[PDB]
Amino acid sequence: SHGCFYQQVKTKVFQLKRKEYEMKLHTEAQIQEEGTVVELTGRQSSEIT
Amino acid sequence: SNATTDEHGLVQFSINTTNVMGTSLTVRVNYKDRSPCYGYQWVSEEHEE
Amino acid sequence: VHWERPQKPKAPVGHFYEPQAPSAEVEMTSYVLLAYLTAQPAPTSEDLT
Amino acid sequence: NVSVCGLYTYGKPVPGHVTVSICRKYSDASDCHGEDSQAFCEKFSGQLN
Amino acid sequence: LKYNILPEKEEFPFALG
Amino acid sequence: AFQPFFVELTMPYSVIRGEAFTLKATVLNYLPKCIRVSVQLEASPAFLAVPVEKEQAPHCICANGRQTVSWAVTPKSLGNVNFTVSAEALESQELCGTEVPSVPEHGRKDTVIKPLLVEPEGLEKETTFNSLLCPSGGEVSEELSLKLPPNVVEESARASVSVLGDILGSAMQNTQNLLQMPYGCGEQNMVLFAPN
Ligand SMILES: *[C@@H]1O[C@H](CO)[C@@H](O[C@@H]2O[C@H](CO)[C@@H](O)[C@H](O)[C@H]2NC(C)=O)[C@H](O)[C@H]1NC(C)=O
Ligand SMILES: *[C@@H]1O[C@H](CO)[C@@H](O)[C@H](O)[C@H]1NC(C)=O
Ligand SMILES: *[C@@H]1O[C@H](CO)[C@@H](O)[C@H](O)[C@H]1NC(C)=O
Ligand SMILES: *[C@@H]1O[C@H](CO)[C@@H](O)[C@H](O)[C@H]1NC(C)=O
Repeated sequence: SHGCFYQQVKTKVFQLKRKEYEMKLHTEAQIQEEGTVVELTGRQSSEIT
Repeated sequence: SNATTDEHGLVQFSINTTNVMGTSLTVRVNYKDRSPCYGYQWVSEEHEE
Repeated sequence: VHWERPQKPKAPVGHFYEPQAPSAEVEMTSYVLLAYLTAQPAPTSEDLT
Repeated sequence: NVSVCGLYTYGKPVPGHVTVSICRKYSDASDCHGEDSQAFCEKFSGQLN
Repeated sequence: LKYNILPEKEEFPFALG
Repeated sequence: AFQPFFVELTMPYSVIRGEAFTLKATVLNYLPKCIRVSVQLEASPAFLAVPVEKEQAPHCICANGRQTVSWAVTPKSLGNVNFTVSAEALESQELCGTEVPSVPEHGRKDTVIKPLLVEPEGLEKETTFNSLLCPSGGEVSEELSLKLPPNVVEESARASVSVLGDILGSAMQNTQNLLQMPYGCGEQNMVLFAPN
């Protein structure tokens, strides 16, 4: 209700290595009292150089 | 020559210049190669030079 | 027993493929195997041991 | 499709616990000196009746 | 040859308890 | 062969004279009768056995039923040392199952004499020597005396000599293998010339 969501994830599943590719990050809010959501398209170019 | 990082990584080298024409420069913190297992054809890591 | 070269080259070296450094580890002993060996009259115990 | 029937003295069925590691191999890691070649190995367990 | 050793080296210094 | 009811052990090929170890004696049943056992083993001077689950006597094991116990054991002698473990069925103690007739052969009890290895206690370690004495027309002699009894235990001191000429262990392969055509540049040419 006050503040916002938190989640400090683990990243082993990705295998941030040669041939698995750039990280796209799309978040979806099942808000209350509407059934409405939208999503924000952010941080998609996180080059693990 | 050798130097280190300050609080901001900032370094200020300087050079005595009584030399021949076409100079060409570089510095590194690692040696001139992708030190851990660079020859495999499947190596995914580096350091900028 | 044997000898090496000095067990590592002190400078940054190696990485793979013995580049400009074929490790030259035996011929050093081969000539030693001459060294203890060859003389004018004939050899002894210690040399041959 | 999997199973196990681990024989015993006289080929009897013998009780206990069991686990098994199906193992695909040689995945995207460089496999060399910091990288395990072991690819997706599902480990599946049984109780040996 | 072979043989067995280390029956010793259990001493009592202070060692801060 | 078979046995519908016996006892099996579980213990390594070898142990060390120093540290202690459990010996686990497992007892198995397959014939339909379900009977308690008095499984045990005589304690003999070449070791020290101590069980953990004696006072609680076994209950029973039925067809395709098996039990197991332990002996926190440690050896005393050195070498192969028999482990004679004895077990037998029982009668008129019908507390676990329905009945306990328990009338097997004269060999109703599986008493199993089994010799397992031990090494002497502690971190072992080696010691080495050598020689050469090649009189090509005369004589030579020599001596080698050998003592390290500081802070050891007895007679693990042991050794073994060698007598030979050592020249042929690699003679075959490298020789016959290594004859090749000349090709290549002057460098390669010498490289393949000179070995010959
Ligand atoms: C302890 O184990 C040894 C074997 O390590 C037994 O020695 C055998 O004895 C039988 C007769 O009792 C001989 O037929 C065998 O030849 C012996 N061993 C071998 C392989 O030759 C010994 O009997 C066991 N018990 C005692 C008390 O020593
Ligand atoms: C670089 O030079 C300094 C002295 O100017 C020396 O103390 C230091 O050891 C050198 N760096 C390295 C990597 O040794
Ligand atoms: C840098 O070194 C050169 C070496 O000849 C010297 O001539 C020059 O004076 C130096 N730079 C200075 C201290 O201004
Ligand atoms: C595999 O096992 C299933 C039972 O889980 C069986 O129905 C089938 O016939 C077996 N063979 C297959 C599916 O290849």
